[PDB]
Amino acid sequence: AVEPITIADLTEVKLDGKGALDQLLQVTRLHLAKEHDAGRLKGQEYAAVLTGG
Amino acid sequence: TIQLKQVIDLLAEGELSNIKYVNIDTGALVLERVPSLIRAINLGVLDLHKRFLLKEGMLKIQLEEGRRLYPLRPAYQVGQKPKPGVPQFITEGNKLGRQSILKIEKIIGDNGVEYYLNDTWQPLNITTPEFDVLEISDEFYCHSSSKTLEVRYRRAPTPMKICVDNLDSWGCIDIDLPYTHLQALLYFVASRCQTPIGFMENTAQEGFNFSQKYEAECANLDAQNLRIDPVGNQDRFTRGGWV
Repeated sequence: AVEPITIADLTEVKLDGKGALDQLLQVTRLHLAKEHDAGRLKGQEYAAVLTGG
Repeated sequence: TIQLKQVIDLLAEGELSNIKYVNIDTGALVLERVPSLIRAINLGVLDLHKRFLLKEGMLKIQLEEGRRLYPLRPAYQVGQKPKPGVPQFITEGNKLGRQSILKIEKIIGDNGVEYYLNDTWQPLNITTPEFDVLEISDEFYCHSSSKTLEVRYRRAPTPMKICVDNLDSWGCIDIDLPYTHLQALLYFVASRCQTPIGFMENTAQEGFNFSQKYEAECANLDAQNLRIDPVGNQDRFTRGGWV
């Protein structure tokens, strides 16, 4: 009953992977994308927030 | 000199998009604070009519000997409501409203003569004691030879009456302005609405910025000379002597 948690479990290198880091980044991207689609973000705060986070 | 209210609101969407007046946060669509928007727009129109002429009107007063004060109010004007205590002596001219007389400018008799306004000690002087009333001295009756008067004055339009049933359309209302002063009116309204909102460094200055842009636009209109401007060329050669 010992499943070894590995780097693949944390994150595989692909952008669309299923790693925890990957999916957290994806949900952050979705929230920012909706914010930009509404008239509330320019295309530069989008990058600033992500890089900070 | 008219504009559909619809176009005005659609454009003011592009500058009130930050705030409550016109937008749900989701699916930005106009709310129903349209009454307050209209009440602001009317004030803006009045201010523009103050700054530039854009209009002028005319009356026709039928004199009555022995009278001292002639008020120009919408109860004495023909076609208005005939209040019993007053005789309706204003017999012709643009329909009078609450804000129509910004300033009386010219008084012309039936003979073509031109009387003097607030020029003390002049031969036949006419005095305005209360900015909307003509005080006519007895010497005028002594040497008048005129049975009627024609008055000209700076006008401001009478705003259309909105109604709770009229909340259906609100798009058939017509603001009374040339399109130039429309471009200016946008900045006026935006400044007034955006002033009392915001607590961040750059968001606390939008009202001030819009006021600055409004002043700049008014100056540009003055420079381009898009308003009425009479310029006088007297004769001076028919008095008999200057030739």
